[PDB]
Formats: sequence, C-alpha cells, structure tokens
Amino acid sequence: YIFDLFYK
Amino acid sequence: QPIFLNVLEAIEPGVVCAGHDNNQPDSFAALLSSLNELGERQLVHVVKWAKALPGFRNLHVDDQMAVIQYSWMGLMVFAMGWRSFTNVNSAMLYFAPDLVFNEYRMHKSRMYSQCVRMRHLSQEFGWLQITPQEFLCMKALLLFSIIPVDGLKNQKFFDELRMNYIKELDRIIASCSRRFYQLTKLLDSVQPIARELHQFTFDLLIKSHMVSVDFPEMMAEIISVQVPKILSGKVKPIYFHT
Ligand SMILES: C[C@]12CCC(=O)C[C@@H]1CC[C@@H]1[C@@H]2CC[C@]2(C)[C@@H](O)CC[C@@H]12
Repeated sequence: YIFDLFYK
Repeated sequence: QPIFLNVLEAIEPGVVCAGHDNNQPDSFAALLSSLNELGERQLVHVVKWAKALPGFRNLHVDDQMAVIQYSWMGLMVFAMGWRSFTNVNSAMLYFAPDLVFNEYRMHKSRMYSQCVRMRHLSQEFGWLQITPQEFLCMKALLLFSIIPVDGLKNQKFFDELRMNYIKELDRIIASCSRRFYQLTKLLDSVQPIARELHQFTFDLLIKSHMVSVDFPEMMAEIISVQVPKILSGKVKPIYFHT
C-alpha cells in the first residue's frame, strides 16, 4: 500500500 | 487555555494550493483533476496534522492509518466549509486560493447538489456563530467519527480517545447545552455529504480513463481500497443522533 509506506 | 486548545491551534495546517490553471476554461476534467490533486496535497497535511494530535499515538498503527483513510473526506469537507465561511462568507466554495467554485464551476464539476450541500454547511458556520475554537475541536472529533463495524484493533483506546475529545468540545462550550445539540447536529450533517462525495469520487474513478480525470496514485489506492468498505456498509460513521 502506497498510503501505508507513506504513513511509515 | 487548555493545553488541548493550544495544541489544536498549534498544529492546524496552513494554506494548500491546488495547482489549478485558472487560465483554462472551466471543464469537468480540468476541474476534477485539480480537486483530486488538492485532495492528495490536503491529505499529506491531514496525516501530519493527525500524528501531532493529543492521544493519537495511543492507537495501533493500523488503527491510525485506517481512521485517517476513512475520515479524510469529512475533515476536508468540514475545513473547506470553514475556509469558505471565513474568506468569502459562504458565497462560494473556497477549496484553495487557486480553486474557488462559483455556481458555474459547481455546475461544470457535475457535483452541484453536493456543492450546494457543502455551501449550506458553510452557511451554518455563520448562522450558528461557530467559534474558531469550536471549529478546531469539532474537526478533531471528525477523525474519530468513522469506524468499521467489526471494530478496530484497539477499539478501547479509540473509545477512550473519542470520549475525551467530546469532553473537550464540551469544555470549550462550558439553554447552552442547546449549543451541544446544535454542534453535534452540525457534526452529524457532515457524513451524508461525505458519503455523497464518496460515491461520486468512486464512480469518477471507475470511469476516469474515459473522462480524462486524473487520479493521483495514492488517491486511487484509497478510493479503490478503503472507500468501497464505507460504501459497502463495512465502515460506518458514528452519529450523535439516530
Ligand atoms: C476532498 C476534496 C479536496 C479538498 C477539499 O477542500 C474538499 C474537497 C471535496 C470534494 C473532493 C475533493 C478531492 C477530490 C474529490 C474526491 C473528487 O474525486 C470528487 C469529490 C472531490
């Protein structure tokens, strides 16, 4: 997930 | 006065421009591609905003990530409504300085009903004489206003967190608790809109190749993965009022 990599 | 209020004001995001070419003619794809870009830009600011929130690190990571991806439409809509209210006294939708919708743009976006619904919200800020402090607090709470019905990983810290945030909006309020009715009522009214906006974007997504509307990569993920969970009823807002 792009959002998840981003969020972390 | 609260640390709480201090914090919310400290961490409240600045201006976010859409990047819109106001030299080109109003057109579904130009308009909606700019809105989507702004969504994305506004979202990076929502993530950073949320992480600096009191108690927010409390929650499990996946809980943090979930709550954000469920509530982002609501928050953005709420603050867009404030933005409009404070800059153009609700006469137009102030998405960003470079993206203000007049009625013509409302119609060109093919989102008119929804925009009118949003323009109404905006006017409510006026008619109810909402304070900057109530706005911040209400907005805070909107991050904790939509959960999947299977509950979260740490549903308990969440509930704790959500309960305290209510206590704080109550504190900056505290005949009078009629204000509470009103604020909770206004808050409740964001969801219908966000839902209307969720179906809208999701379809837009589905048919985006065939209308040359541009979805940023992360926006398409979220809309295709998390949004349908809402739309299918798997994820539900919490209303104050049945
Ligand atoms: C959240 C945004 C973007 C930021 C904002 O100020 C409110 C606004 C409300 C409508 C959304 C939009 C982002 C792009 C969307 C999701 C479009 O695809 C259709 C509805 C748009």
